[PDB]
Amino acid sequence: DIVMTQSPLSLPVTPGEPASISCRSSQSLLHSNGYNYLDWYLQKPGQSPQLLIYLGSNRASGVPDRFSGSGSGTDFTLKISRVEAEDVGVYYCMQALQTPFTFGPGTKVDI
Amino acid sequence: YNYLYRLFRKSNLKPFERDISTEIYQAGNKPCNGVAGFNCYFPLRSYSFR
Amino acid sequence: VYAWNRKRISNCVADYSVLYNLAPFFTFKCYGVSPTKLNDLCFTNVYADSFVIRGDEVRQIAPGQTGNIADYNYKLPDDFTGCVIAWNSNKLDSKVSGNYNYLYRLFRKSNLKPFERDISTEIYQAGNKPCNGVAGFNCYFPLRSYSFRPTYGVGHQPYRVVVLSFELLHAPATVCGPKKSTNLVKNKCVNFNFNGLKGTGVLTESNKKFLPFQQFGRDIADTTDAVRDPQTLEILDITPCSFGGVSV
Amino acid sequence: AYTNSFTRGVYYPDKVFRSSVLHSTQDLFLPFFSNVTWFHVKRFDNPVLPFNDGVYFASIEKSNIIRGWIFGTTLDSKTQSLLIVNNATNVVIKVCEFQFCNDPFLDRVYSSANNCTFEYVSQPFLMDNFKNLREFVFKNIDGYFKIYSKHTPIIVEDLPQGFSALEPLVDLPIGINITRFQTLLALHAAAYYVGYLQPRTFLLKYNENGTITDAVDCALDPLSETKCTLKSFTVEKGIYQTSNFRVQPTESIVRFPNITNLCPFDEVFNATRFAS
Amino acid sequence: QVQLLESGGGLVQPGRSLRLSCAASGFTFDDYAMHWVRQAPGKGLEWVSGVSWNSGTIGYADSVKGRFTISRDNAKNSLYLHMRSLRAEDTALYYCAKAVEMVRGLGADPEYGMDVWGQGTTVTVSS
Ligand SMILES: *[C@@H]1O[C@H](CO)[C@@H](O[C@@H]2O[C@H](CO)[C@@H](O)[C@H](O)[C@H]2NC(C)=O)[C@H](O)[C@H]1NC(C)=O
Ligand SMILES: *[C@@H]1O[C@H](CO)[C@@H](O)[C@H](O)[C@H]1NC(C)=O
Ligand SMILES: *[C@@H]1O[C@H](CO)[C@@H](O)[C@H](O)[C@H]1NC(C)=O
Repeated sequence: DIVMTQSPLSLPVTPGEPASISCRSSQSLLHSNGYNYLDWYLQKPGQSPQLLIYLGSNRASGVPDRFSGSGSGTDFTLKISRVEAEDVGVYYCMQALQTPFTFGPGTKVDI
Repeated sequence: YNYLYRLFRKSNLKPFERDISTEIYQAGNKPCNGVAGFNCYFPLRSYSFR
Repeated sequence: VYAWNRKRISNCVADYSVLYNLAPFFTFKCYGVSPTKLNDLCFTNVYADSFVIRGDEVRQIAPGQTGNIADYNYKLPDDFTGCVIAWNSNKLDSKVSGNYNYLYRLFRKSNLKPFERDISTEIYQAGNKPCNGVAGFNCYFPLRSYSFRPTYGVGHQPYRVVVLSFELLHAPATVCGPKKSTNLVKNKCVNFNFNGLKGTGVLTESNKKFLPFQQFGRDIADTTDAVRDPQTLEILDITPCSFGGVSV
Repeated sequence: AYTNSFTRGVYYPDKVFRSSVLHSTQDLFLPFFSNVTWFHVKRFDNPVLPFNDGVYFASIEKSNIIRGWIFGTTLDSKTQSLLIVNNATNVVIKVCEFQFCNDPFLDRVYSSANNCTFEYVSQPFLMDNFKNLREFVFKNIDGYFKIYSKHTPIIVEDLPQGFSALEPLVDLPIGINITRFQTLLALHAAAYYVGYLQPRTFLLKYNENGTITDAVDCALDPLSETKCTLKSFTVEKGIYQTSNFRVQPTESIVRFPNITNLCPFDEVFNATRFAS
Repeated sequence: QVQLLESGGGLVQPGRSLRLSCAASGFTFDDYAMHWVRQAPGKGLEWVSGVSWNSGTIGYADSVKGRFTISRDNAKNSLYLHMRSLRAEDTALYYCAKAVEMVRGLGADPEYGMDVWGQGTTVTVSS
C-alpha cells in the first residue's frame, strides 16, 4: 500500500547528453540490512520490458556501463551518462520491500 | 493405558535387569532439574492399544 | 497444505541434532525410528515436506488419521517410517488484516492416496447438475482461506509442519549422520574404528610414503598395517602394542 | 581401423596401498595385445558404440577437441541417462532425460534439463605442444560408476610402447541401466579409441611407493601362465605345471522309452453330454 | 537458452474462469521466485502475484485480491494462475517473470529482479 511517483513525467532527450530521472516513494525503503529495494526497469515500446538496475544501484547483468543509479531514503535517481538512439521507451521504478509490489506511472523518453 | 513403556535412557539395559526408576531424562547439553520442558522427557510413555 | 511443497534431499550429511537442540520445535512426533538413534544412520533419499496449518490440526499429520487435512490435503501412509515436526508461528504466518495467502482443500470426491498432491481447482459437483466452473447451489470451490489473525485462538493460530521421510531402498546411501570425529589416542593400546575399518591395536605415527588416493595399507598376510587419519590426511601405523615372547 | 593395444589399460583395482609386493587380482580388465577400434578425423565418424562391459577410451589429441561423452541405451528422454561435458575450466556430470539433434554445435541444441535426477561439478578433467595422451577407463560395477585417467606427453599414429597405471579419478554411484555410449567433440586430425574390457586375471607389481610399475597377464601365453603361477616375473629354467587341459561338452541329450499311456482327458472334455 | 512460454489466452465472457500456464525451460526450477505481471492495453505495468522458491505465494494485488489463485509445480517446472470472477476490467497482457538472485547466495530471501520475460498472452473479456 505504498505509492511512488517519478519526475519529470515526460522529458525529450537528444543523443549525446546526460539525463536524470527521479523516483520518489512514500515510506523509506531502507531495510535492516541497509539495502534499498527499489529497482529500475525499461519497457521499450513494442517489446517485453527489461531489467536495468536492481538493489538500488547495483548494475544489472549484460547492460552497458552508461547507466548510473543513486539516491537513498525516499529519493532515487537514474542517470544515463551518454544517451543514444536506442534509449527511447518507458522507464519504471518498482518496490521490493512491502508486498504487494507497485510500479510507478512511468516516464516517457523520446528524441 | 494400564501398560506403558520407556524409549529414552542414558544407557541401555543389562540382561535380566528391570530398570524401574522414575528419573527425568536429559536429552540436551543443559540439565532439567526435575522440571518438565525442552530436553525434559518423563522416562515412561503410554501405548494406545486400540 | 493442499499444495504442499516437497524438497528432495540427497548428496549431504544431515545434522539432525541441530534442530533437536531447539525448544520451538516443541512438537517432534516421530514414528518407526529414534531421532538420537538415526543420527548414526544412513538413507538413500530424504524428502522434506513443509506446509502451514492451524493450531489444533497438527494431530491430523499422522498415520491412520482422518479429517479435512488428512483426507483431502496431506495423507500419511499407515506404514510411516519418518518424523513430524510442527511449531506455532503467529508472527510471520499471520497478519492484522488476516492472511489470504493460505488455502485448505475442503471438498473432494475421494480421499487422497498417501503422499498424493492435488492442486487442481475444479468446482466440487456435489449435486447432480454440472457446475461448468461457476460456484452455486451444490457447486463449491474446492479451497477456502484460513483467516489467520494475531488475536486468533491457539487452536486456530498458525502452525508450520515439516515431515521427514526416509527411504534407503536399493540406492547408494546419499544421507548419513554426522558422527563427530572422536578423539585419537596414540602410543597407548586401544580399540579403533576408522571409516568402517575397525580392528584392535595401538595407534602410532607413520613415515611410509602414501599415495593421496590410497587409504589403507596391507602387509603380506592382508593385515591392515597403515590407516589414513580420516580428517587430517596423515598416516597411522598399526603395529600391535609392543610384545615379545615371554620365557622363564 | 584396427591397431594393437600392446600393454595398456591398467587401473588401480583397489584403494589399498602396498609396497614391493605382487598382487594377483582378478577383475574386469582390457586384455593385452588386442585389436582396438581406431577412428580419426573433412572426413569424420560418430556412431553409437555399445558399452559392453568397459571401454579403455584413448585420445591422442593435439588440442583438446574431444568435448565429453554421452552414455545410455536409448538417449531419447525415454530412459534416464547421463551427460558429461568439459567446460573451459570445469566439468559437469548430470543425470537427466535428454533430446538431442543431428548437428548440435556452438558458435548447443538439446534438452539439457529434463526430468533430471543427479548433478555434478568439478575441475576440468581434460587438463589443457604435444598431443597429450588422455586415457580414461569407463566402467560400471554393482550399481556404481567408475572412471580413471592419465595425462602423458606424446611425440607425434599408434599407441606407445610403455606402461602407465591409471589412478581412479572420480567415483559416482549412479547405477542405471546402460548399453551404448557416444563420444562428443567440436570441429570448426584427432583420434578416439574404444576397447572392450573382459573378465581377466592379472598380476601387478607395486613399487616401493605403492605405485604400479609392471603388469603380467595370466591367460595370454604359456610363459605368462607360468609367471602368474609362480607369482614371479622372472622364471627359472625347468618344467612347471600350470593348469589342466580339459575338453568341453558339445550338445544336450534327453532320453526316455517310447510313451504308451495318455490320460483320457478327451473323454471328459469331448464328452457328448455333461452331468447336471 | 532460458525459455518462458505462457498460454491460456482467449475471449471469455464475464463471470467465468481461466487458467494461464507458464512453462520454464533452461534453469533449475526451484531456485528462482516466479512472478505474474499484467500489462493493460496502452498503459503501464501492474504487479499481480508471485511465488517464492518453496511454492509459497507472496500476496496478490490489492485491487484483485479475492479471485486470483496462483499455484506452482516444481516437478513439471510449471506455474499456473487460476482466475475467477472475470470482469471487463481484466483484459490485458500477462508476462511471467523470474527473479535474479538464487536463494541462499546473498539477509532474507530475494524476491526482486524481474529480468527475463516471456511474450505475454492476450486475455480479453467482452460480450
Ligand atoms: C548402574 O549405575 C552406575 C552408577 O551410576 C552407572 O554407571 C554410570 O553410568 C552413567 C550413564 O548412565 C555414566 O555417565 C557414568 O560415568 C557411569 N559411572 C558411574 C557414575 O558409576 C551404570 O551405567 C548403571 N548401569 C547401567 C546398565 O547403566
Ligand atoms: C576438519 O577436517 C579438516 C581436513 O579436511 C581439518 O583441516 C580441520 O582441522 C578439521 N576440523 C575439525 C577438527 O573439525
Ligand atoms: C618413489 O618416488 C620417489 C620420488 O623421488 C622415487 O625416487 C622412487 O624411485 C619411487 N619409488 C621407487 C621406485 O623406489
